[PDB]
Amino acid sequence: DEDVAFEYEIQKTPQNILTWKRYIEYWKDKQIRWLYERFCSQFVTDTSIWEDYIRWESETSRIFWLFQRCLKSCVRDCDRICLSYLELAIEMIRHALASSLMKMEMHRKVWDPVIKFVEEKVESTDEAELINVLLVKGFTIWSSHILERYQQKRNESLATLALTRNITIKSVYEKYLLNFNYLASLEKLGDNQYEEFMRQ
Amino acid sequence: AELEELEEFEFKHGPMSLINDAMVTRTPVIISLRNNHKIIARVKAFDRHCNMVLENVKELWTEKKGKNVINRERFISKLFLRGDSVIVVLKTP
Amino acid sequence: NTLYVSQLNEKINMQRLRVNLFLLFATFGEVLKVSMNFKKQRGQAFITMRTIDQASLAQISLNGERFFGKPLKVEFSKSETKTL
Amino acid sequence: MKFTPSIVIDAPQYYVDHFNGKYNVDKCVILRDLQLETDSESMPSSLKHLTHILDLTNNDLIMIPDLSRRDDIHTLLLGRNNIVEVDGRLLPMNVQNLTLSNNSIRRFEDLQRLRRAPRTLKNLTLIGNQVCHLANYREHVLRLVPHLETLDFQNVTAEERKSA
Amino acid sequence: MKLVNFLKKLRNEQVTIELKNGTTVWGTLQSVSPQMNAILTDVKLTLPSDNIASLQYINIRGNTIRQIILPDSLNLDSL
Amino acid sequence: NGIPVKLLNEAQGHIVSLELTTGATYRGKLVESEDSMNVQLRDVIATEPQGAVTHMDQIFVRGSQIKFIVVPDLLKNAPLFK
Amino acid sequence: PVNPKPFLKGLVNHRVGVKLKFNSTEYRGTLVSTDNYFNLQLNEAEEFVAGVSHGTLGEIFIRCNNVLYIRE
Amino acid sequence: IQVAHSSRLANLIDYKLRVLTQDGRVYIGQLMAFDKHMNLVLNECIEERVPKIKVEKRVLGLTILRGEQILSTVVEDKPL
Amino acid sequence: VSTPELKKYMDKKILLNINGSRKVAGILRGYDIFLNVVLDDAMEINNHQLGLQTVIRGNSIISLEALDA
RNA sequence: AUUGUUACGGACGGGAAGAGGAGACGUCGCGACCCUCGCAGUCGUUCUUGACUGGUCGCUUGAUGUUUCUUCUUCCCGUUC
Repeated sequence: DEDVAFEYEIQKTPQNILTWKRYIEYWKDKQIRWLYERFCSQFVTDTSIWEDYIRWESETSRIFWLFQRCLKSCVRDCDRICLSYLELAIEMIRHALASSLMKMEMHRKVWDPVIKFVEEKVESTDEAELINVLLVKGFTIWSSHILERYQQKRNESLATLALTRNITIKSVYEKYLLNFNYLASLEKLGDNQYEEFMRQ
Repeated sequence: AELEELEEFEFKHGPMSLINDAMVTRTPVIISLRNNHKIIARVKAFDRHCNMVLENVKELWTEKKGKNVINRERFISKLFLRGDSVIVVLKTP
Repeated sequence: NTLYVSQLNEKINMQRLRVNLFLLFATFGEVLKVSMNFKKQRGQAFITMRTIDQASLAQISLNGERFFGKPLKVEFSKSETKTL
Repeated sequence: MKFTPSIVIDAPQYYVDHFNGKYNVDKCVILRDLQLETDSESMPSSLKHLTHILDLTNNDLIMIPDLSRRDDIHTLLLGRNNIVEVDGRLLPMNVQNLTLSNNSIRRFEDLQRLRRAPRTLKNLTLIGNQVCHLANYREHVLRLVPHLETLDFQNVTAEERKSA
Repeated sequence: MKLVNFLKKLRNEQVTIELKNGTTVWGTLQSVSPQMNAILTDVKLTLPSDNIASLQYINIRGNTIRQIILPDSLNLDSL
Repeated sequence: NGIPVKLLNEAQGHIVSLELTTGATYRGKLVESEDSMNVQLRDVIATEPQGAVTHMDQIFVRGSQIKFIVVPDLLKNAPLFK
Repeated sequence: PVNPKPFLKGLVNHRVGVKLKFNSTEYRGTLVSTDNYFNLQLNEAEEFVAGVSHGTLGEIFIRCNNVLYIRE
Repeated sequence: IQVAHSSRLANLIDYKLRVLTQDGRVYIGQLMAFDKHMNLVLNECIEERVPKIKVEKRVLGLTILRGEQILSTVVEDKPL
Repeated sequence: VSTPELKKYMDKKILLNINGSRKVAGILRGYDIFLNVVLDDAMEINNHQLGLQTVIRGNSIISLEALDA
């Protein structure tokens, strides 16, 4: 067969991702998948390679697996990856975001975007988002964390909103802070006690 | 704008009017060509220079050497026939 | 780099001769010169090579080699070529 | 090393041989001193890119291997090789200008693949081997390979043909 | 206004075209121009029934292409 | 503007061969060049595909029906490109 | 005095005769309308292939580039 | 035959291209220049005839090709 | 737009060779940008005369040898 | 300290022989009794610069595009069933 030859080529000497290309790009499909993945496992732990693998894989489960693989060994293009994770989450959103963060902790815009999903939440896509939120909550919750990580005032507000969907926001405000503390107290209360807290 | 815009209604008044009508209300038409050809199809789109798009394209031509007539046929659909080759088109009842 | 040939068969045609030369000189190294510049024939041909070593080798080996009846007199060029 | 696809890919196909055609390929890092001990395998990697002038000289090629269409390797240079026998049905019409100098063609019967040349090989030269030293070798060549115009730089004349 | 516009919008799709010589040649459209200067990536040829004598790449001029086929079965032009 | 046209203009006073739709291959001097590819020649030979070759004093050729126009090897890189 | 386009205009809603170079066939029908590029549209069209008719077509359209002439 | 995924006429300048004409005579040559009508200046023209079986050869021109009668150019092999 | 240089060929007899194997001949009187050559003679090919002056269309004038250099 | 896109046994082929494909026009090749004599050709004019560029004869059955007219038998060599 033609596979044996390919294998031999791969073995004899490394040609700077040439053998891999020969294996995968000529076939691609199953065979190609088998090849490229194997190659990845063997030697190269590059970002581009990972991306390629992911593309090849591209169902939801498969995508997730690909993402996981990418996450395993990825130093240079971490921020970029994080975006991908976030996207995946949106389509396990909160979870995805968390994963992205873990991969590459620069990332203010991304954080803001993530928050805005929370705001929106407060059809399939929507469902996915909801699921992600739920996951985050379970983990905790996630949105709040993201906000904290992340303009600051805006983030705080977002967190508060998420909590309401408010208490969390109040807490954050208090932490930041006397007025803030009072606000937090009020949120917590949310009658006389609440009023008192607000006053404080 | 107006120099090109006034040319839009020039199809429906002049010799393209019939073809426009055909396009509007899809009906079969007999299309001839240069090197011994007869095509039959129904109209769908239209432009300035007779570059038409059709449906249910039945082709009838000859590839017979030595003066023997052979009518070969094959179904084509959703073409893009350029205006330089189109000679005669006509709306049949 | 260049090697000035001499004492060869003038009766053979130009293009053909050039081709023959190319065929001959491919064993030593990469022949840079595609066609002859003089256009006089009768031995006078400058075989331009990429490497000097290759040229040297050619000079060594093909000195008085049978090419179209007569023995070719190999020798190093006086001036450097326009391409080199 | 062995003639693989990767090697072929690597090869410098930039500087075209300006005598005829285009793309004078030199397989591996350099076909001149590549040291291809086995037969020319993985010929499909080139895929009939380009006279072509696939200069595979200064190698250790045991047998001449081809795999392409009628216009793919006219000016093939296999100089200073160990060519024992070069029988094949792939390169029928293409290979006219065959530079097979300093080969290991021993017997006249070894050239029987090239012989019966009316259909077997449309053109072929061959020279500078052990078979050239044999008695009545040129004549034999003339008899068998009529398509051989230039026999070791000197042409196959009418008189010669008559003699053979 | 024009139906070259339609052609322009199509990208990465196989289409047969019968030339003045008379060959059915399926290929990808690539960067289509306002002058109909097509470019095909993979193609099947018949040099003067269709005999197989195919080459890979080719650059087409717009004056030759009289008919085009199989972009995709859908009609949309105005935007 | 057209680079080929420019090239043609540059090559004024050079031996330029020609070929038409019918295939009549000429070879002589170039007199003048324009935006439309209108060529005029001097001391122009004529070797047609039919057989009856001739030697003509002058000729003018219409641009639309020319198949190709020959140029020598001198004006290749300089001084037209950059 | 009498120019071409005005003549053409005049000849509307009247019999017209037209011929082609490639596949010489005389088309006979009554003219409908024309444009700046001299394309044609006929009614009651009879496709006379060198005298003998192929079939009565009816309402037809003709491109300019092929047309040889316009007659009665 | 090796040729990379080129986009437009500008990216494929200075390459050995085949060219086909209306009558059916095959050409070869390196593409030097560009124009509105694709009047592609060939570096060296080896024209080929096929009678109305087998292809012939010529070697007269190093031509400026005109764009009226060209059918479709084809890439042969890259230089250098 | 650009005028063809036919002022050189004024008042000189020209042996034309138009499309479709027809050798017409006549002296040049007037010219233009479209190449509609207004010439004042017409003798067809052996030889016989058919009308004096003849204005010709630009598309159907391929080759034109000047008799007087 | 610019680039891109959009809008305005039977068959087939080749070679040879016998019996009832040929002539023109050019365009590139195998031989040479010829020419010509060398490392990057000829001449005008002035102490260094401007112009112009493999030829001829056989083929003793070399290749090839227009353009007019009108196959059978035998042997040898390859492919296929």
